[PDB]
Amino acid sequence: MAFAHFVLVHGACHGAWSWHKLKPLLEALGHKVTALDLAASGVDPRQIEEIGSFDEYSEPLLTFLEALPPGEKVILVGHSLGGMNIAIAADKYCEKIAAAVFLAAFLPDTEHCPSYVLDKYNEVTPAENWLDTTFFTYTKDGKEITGMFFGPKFLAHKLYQLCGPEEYELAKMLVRKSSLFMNILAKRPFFTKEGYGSIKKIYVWTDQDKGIPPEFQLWQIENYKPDKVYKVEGGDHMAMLTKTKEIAEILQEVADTY
Ligand code: PRO
Repeated sequence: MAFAHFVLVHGACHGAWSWHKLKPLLEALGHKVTALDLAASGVDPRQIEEIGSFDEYSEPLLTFLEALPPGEKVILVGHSLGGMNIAIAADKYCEKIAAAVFLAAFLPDTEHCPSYVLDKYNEVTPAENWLDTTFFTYTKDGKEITGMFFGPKFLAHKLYQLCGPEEYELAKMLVRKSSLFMNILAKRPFFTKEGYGSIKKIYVWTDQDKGIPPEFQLWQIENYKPDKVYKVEGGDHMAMLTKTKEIAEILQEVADTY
């Protein structure tokens, strides 16, 4: 077995706490694991209204990677919206990335604008699917930004539907306001082929994700073919909680390969 340094990156409205089952298992196998709160997430002291762009939302990840000592590489693991953050990170620090794992995540490309897969996602996602999610607007650095805050039924039905009530309760207690920064992402420079396009990419898709359905995950793969693909059967959106052991086995193979 090869020793790797995994950096686990949560998705919208969530935090490092999402990784609380997987991180100890990876460490027991002997790896180094970092689980970050993105800006205004988890117990990060900022609120979403102070965040003016996806790059600021990603600041803890970029800051962590800037402090990596020379020669150290990491394996990024991003879940859901976290796939966007690891694109931003790879484009500034690709020399520090052994590989990027996309766990039922958004997988942007270099050909179209960074918000491309988020645009496609919204065109194929019925608006009814958001249930009691609350949407809101704020202004930052002169820009109007639309945020969202997952509600209890959305969480129950779309993200946690295969989780026990003890994990679901943690979500009701801990989810915070977030944003996709979609109009900010529309005016952003594309992801570069030299940076983000260079790093090796693994996609792990889930067969019961009712937040990002498998057909959309598969479309993303077709749109931007990654170096390796894995399938986790029986994983809901929160597959690091319902299929923890499966994912750890996959990440061991990745670390053994890259
Ligand atoms: O990042 C996440 O977890 C959210 C869930 C639905 C769409 N993306």
